Amino acid sequence: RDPTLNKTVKIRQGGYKGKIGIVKEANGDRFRVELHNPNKTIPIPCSF
Amino acid sequence: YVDGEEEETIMIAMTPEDLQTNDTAKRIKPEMSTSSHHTFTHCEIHPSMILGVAASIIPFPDHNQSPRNTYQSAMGKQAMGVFLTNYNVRMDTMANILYYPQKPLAKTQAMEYLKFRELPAGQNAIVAIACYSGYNQ
Amino acid sequence: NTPIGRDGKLAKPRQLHNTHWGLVCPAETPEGQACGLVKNLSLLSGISI
Amino acid sequence: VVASKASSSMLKIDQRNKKLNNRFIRKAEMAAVEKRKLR
Amino acid sequence: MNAPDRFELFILPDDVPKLKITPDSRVPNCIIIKFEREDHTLANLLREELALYPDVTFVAYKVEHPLFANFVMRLQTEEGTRPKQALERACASIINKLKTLDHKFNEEWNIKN
Amino acid sequence: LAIENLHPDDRLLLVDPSPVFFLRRPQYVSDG
Amino acid sequence: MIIPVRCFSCGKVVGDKWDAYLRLLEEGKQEGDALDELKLKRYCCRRMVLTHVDLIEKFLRYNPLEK
Amino acid sequence: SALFDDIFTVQTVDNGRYNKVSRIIGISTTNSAIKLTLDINNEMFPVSQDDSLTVTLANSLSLKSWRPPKPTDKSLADDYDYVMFGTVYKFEEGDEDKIKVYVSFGGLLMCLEGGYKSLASLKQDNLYILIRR
Amino acid sequence: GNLMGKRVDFSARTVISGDPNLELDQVGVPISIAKTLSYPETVTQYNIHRLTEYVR
Amino acid sequence: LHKMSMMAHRVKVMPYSTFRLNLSVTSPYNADFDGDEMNLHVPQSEETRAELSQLCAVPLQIVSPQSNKPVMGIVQDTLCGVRKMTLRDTFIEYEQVMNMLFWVPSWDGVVPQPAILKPKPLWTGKQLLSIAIPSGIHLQRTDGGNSLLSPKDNGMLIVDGKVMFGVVDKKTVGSGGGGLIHTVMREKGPKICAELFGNIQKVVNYWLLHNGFSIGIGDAIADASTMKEITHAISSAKEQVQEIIYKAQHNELELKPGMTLRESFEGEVSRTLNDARDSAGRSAEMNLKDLNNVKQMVSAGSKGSFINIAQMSACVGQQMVEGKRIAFGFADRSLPHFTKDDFSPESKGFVENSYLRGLTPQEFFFHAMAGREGLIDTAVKTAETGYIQRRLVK
Amino acid sequence: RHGQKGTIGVTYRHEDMPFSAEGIVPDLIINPHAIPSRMTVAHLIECLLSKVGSIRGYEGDATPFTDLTVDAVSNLLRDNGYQSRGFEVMYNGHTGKKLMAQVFFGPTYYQRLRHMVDDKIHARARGPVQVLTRQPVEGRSRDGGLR
Amino acid sequence: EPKVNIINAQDDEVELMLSDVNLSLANSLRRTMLAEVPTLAIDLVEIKMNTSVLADEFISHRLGLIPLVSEDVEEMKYSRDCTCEDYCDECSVVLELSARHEGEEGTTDVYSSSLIKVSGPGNLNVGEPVRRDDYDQGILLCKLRNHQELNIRCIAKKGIAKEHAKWSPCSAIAFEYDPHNKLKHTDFWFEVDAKKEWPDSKYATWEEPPKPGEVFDYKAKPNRFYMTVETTGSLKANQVFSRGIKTLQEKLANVLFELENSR
RNA sequence: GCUUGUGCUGUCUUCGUCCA
Ligand SMILES: [Mg+2]
Ligand SMILES: [Zn+2]
Ligand SMILES: [Zn+2]
Repeated sequence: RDPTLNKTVKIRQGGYKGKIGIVKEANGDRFRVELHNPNKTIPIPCSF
Repeated sequence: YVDGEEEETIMIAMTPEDLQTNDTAKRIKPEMSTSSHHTFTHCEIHPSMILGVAASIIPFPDHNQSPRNTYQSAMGKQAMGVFLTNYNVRMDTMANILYYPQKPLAKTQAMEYLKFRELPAGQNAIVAIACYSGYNQ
Repeated sequence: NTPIGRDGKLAKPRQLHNTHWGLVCPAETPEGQACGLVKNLSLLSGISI
Repeated sequence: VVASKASSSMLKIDQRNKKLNNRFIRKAEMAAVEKRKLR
Repeated sequence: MNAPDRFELFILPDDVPKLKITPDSRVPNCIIIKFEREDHTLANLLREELALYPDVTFVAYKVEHPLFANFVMRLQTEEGTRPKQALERACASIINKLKTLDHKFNEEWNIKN
Repeated sequence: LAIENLHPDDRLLLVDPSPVFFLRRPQYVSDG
Repeated sequence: MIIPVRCFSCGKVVGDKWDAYLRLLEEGKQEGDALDELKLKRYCCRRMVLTHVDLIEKFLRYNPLEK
Repeated sequence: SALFDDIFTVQTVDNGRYNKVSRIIGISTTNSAIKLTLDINNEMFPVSQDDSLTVTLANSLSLKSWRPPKPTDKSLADDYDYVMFGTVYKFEEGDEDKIKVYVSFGGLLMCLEGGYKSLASLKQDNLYILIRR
Repeated sequence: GNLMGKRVDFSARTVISGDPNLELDQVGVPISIAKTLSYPETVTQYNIHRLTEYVR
Repeated sequence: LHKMSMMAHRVKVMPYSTFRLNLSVTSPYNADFDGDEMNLHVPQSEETRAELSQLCAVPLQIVSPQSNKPVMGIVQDTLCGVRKMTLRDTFIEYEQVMNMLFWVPSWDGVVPQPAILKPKPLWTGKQLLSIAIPSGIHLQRTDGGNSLLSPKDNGMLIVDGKVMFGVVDKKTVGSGGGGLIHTVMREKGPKICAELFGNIQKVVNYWLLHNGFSIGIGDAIADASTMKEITHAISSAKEQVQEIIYKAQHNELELKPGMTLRESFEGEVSRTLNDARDSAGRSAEMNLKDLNNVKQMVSAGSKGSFINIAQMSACVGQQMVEGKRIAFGFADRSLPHFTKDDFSPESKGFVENSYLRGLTPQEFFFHAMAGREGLIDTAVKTAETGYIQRRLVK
Repeated sequence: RHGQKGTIGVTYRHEDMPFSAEGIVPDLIINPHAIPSRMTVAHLIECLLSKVGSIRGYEGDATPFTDLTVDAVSNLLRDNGYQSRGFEVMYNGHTGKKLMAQVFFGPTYYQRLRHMVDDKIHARARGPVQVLTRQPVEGRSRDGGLR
Repeated sequence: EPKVNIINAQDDEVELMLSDVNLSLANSLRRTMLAEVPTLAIDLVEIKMNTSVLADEFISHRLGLIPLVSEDVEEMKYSRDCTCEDYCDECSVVLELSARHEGEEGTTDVYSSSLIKVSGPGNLNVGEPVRRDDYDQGILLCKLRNHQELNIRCIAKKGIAKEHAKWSPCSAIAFEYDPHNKLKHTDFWFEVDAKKEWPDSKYATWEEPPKPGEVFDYKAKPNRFYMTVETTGSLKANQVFSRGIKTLQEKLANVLFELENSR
């Protein structure tokens, strides 16, 4: 259990900068965040 | 009005031009020379009215092979357009709406009464016929 | 719709007849089992009351 | 109803186009049938 | 669902080099260059510039698949010259041509305005 | 006045440097 | 539904010429002449304005759902 | 160096279906009964009826990968207007003095009919045809 | 219905398209289908590094 | 339906949601890309993978035991392009030659000498196709009793994998027996044969991409002289049918043995009308130029035939329902627009217009009747054929 | 509208498509091999008439059994400054060189059908089984297997 | 050696002639101007209220296609190359639209002139939506009746047409060479006579027609290329041409740098 | 001191898709 599951998040670095998302899966640093407009889920490190 | 049983006893002209007695692009009409004279009793209002709703959408159906007309009559009911103008207040199981419907550039006169110009179900695309890269075979 | 069914199917009820002129569409018909049994009214057709 | 300006303009355009079509198409058809008759 | 990101056509990954050169040992003095995140725009320009050089005996390119943004070039030169030097000369020559073309266009635009 | 009211000889002077039955003018409300 | 911003084939901005087109048709110009006046030369752009159906006018006749 | 030389007069030019390829028939001025049928490229070497051509056949151009010729080097081809390279796919040892040689220049076909004396040396795998006008 | 023919696991279905740049014995497979389907590979000393990379 | 409907392929992971096939395997699968779907099965064991890769693989299935001939060939625009590129008057410059040579995976890095060396180096399309053919292949075919100089560029001769003459088309790279594919399969094995498919497809696809090929409305339009000839043929046939009608109505008709007077009359009228359509179509097909696109497709053998040209340009012909002319569904007539007891060709289902010219409403209805017959026949015979196949298999 | 159905094989960007001398690129490229066997001459006639109508600002009348002929449409198209049979000179997008063949080019009315690849794609490794037979269930929605 | 001659010049279109250049160079210039010249376009849309009859993604797509002024977009940075947190003034421009219908009758049109620039780079001429005149209303975005309001906040970013066609500065580039077909690069389809069945090119009077007795010249190459560049208003035509040349030069210099660094 | 939960109906009917 991480305190960041099912919470609104924003991406600050990389090719998806400034996109609003929701954290769905968080095992080891590679948070899985669904994107509000593109109907897809992408992996991303917690640093971003 | 005449039904199928009364049609067996009448003589119908196809067009009003048929009531009065060498181009390589114009279609050729029957001579009907077996009889010396003809006494028509009725005349068709327009020959294109023998088609239904789905076949009235086809442009130039008399230049097509008939199975392709049947295939288009089947497929035209699966095209995506605007089924009703109140789709926002309706709650249907499924519904598809096209962003930018366009009316066709080639239309038939029967499309006037089918409201196809007001609720069209397609778009005019610029089409080339070419073997470009082998990805359209 | 013509209720003849699937059993004992024959070409003759499914055929486009001469008397169909001006009353049912010669083109619109479903593909497959209901070919020729399901018909569609022509544009100027009517049904007696 | 309080119709919009664009809709009223389109209605006027439709009436004008219907009248123009009813004149021109009928005249062209008459010219074509008389030419086909005189041949 | 399976559509790749559109920025992958031109953004170079960190672990993917822009340019990979391997020799073609079948014939003497030939190399195979693999260009990443490029297409016909650079390939055709380089090919038809190189094809006019007297010391270049073979030059060609192919885009293997349109769904992947890369092309591969084959270049063969004379004994005296090395193919990489010919490629550098071609790049410099096209840059000079574009420079004088831009100068003349600016001159003519200023004249006509 | 219009092109019809023009004299036929002056109409002959209007030379491009006839309508056809199959080119309709577009509509928006149709009929039925 | 509403006039597209760009031509599908080439991308010329045609979304600023709908009201002028309706005005020109009101004045009595033919559709081809009206399209010529709006400087739409390629038939790809002429198709966009000539075949557009304005469905938003029908959608706006329903009462708003929020006030 | 060269294997055969002669001078021919064109009896017929048959264009046929093609726009760029013509079939010419010729007979040697010096030695009759030596016929020549040949397909040529019209655009780069047009020929008319009753023209005189100098046809030469050689197995080499000297005096494996092809390359554009440097201006400095020189070859037999510099003296002629039209040069082709083909393969011999049939050497017919027919009658007492009737020999037919069939060559194919990438699909452009040639048949040289003649006597054994002249065409004895044409039993090669590849041949160049050099034409001057 | 259940002995001479049955429904099976490890199978996929989708629309087919043409590809001029594929070999005769090749088939193009979508990435989602490749992620869904699997093959059980036995861990040996010839492939342990590649398999643990896959597991990571 | 047969064992070539299940073949083992090699996986290539690609974007987008479709399965992708080489176009030469669409014939054994009987598949096209207008909405078809196909299934995929993954083996789960080493033994099962070996069975798939050594027994069911696509190269091993090129030649079928049913007719001892290949089931896979060059098709569609590759066939059209290989016909267009191997014509006698096709020449290629050095730069395009270098590109096409680099496109060949099996090319050995040695550029062949050009067919013409002076004044300008030009290669032919036969050389570029011969690059894709493996060495050691010999093939020889004779068409119409042609000689070894091949004036019409027909026949075929390949020596050591090099084309000497002959336009490469359906008779050489199709699926028929004795062609190039069968020879390469027998001589070099399945792997080289599959590489031959890939090489030919890549070279021809590049050349066709940079050459182009289209079709338009003008390709179905015959000149005025041919249209006059076709009209004269159809009118003469109709006069002949009128004479036959008069003879049958005055008891002056010869009776075919084993058949009644009505049956003989119907057969003779049908034979006359069929000959009329064939003559008009032959005139139309002889009129066409070499640059005609429909003619190019028909001559390549990739799509279309003589009847398609005949119906598009000259005459659709006689419409048959159940092997006979249009019956009298009304009281002694076919439609209420004719009079009673009318045996003229137009009254009983002869379409004298072409598709380009346009059908009249009577012809339209008769043609629709014939098409409905076709659809019913297919959708009815399918179940009987399936049952027969199941009983044979069991 | 003539029974010519198909699926997208690939998509190309603006600069990769072939173009005409005035810069027009197609929205759609279809194969020539679809035409001769199916004999859909009405497709080509519709394309020609739609080209004329879009150039002149009219709607073409495509009612069956009329007096319209291909030659009248061709004369109208020729008077507008185009080739009378609908052909155009086109250029290769990759190289900028002219194509040796001319391309039939014009507007055609297409429609999008309800069958999309993302509503049909389906794979199963393992999953739910039937209670009675313990075999995979049927249907893509239920995560079923193939038969 | 290369020469440029300008035939017609305007803010939104230039018609020029290129001579003494290769065909590949002209085609690469055309492709670069079509797909690789960077502009500014709306990329992120935050919707605070939308009670119109149009879907949210419909309006977002329409907003993406609005051409914005991109004159100084060369000094801006790419969003993925900016080290800033979220969006800053050096990699984005913020626009805001707020529309509403007042009254219980009639309809209100929402135009692109209603977009107001709120923030962006300091003293750079980027961000404002393009307008033909001072009295022009712009592109029609939506229509509103009573009690319907639209309130959005848009973010404009820098990009190229390879990622999405909304970033393309050009609409259509006419391109043509050899009007009299002296190089025989095309083979003309005909019924009776090819000469009188094909319309003449618009540049046919710029070149001397071939003499009847002339023979085919196999040594000739395409030399003169005619092209017209039409822009959407986001950039001027000369700006598009110069930036296309600069983009091609930068790509070539990057190739040269990779080559030299390879050692 | 606080810890993340572990699955699915049946039977008919109709309308469709790709072959045939
Ligand atoms: Mg299919
Ligand atoms: Zn446009
Ligand atoms: Zn920033």
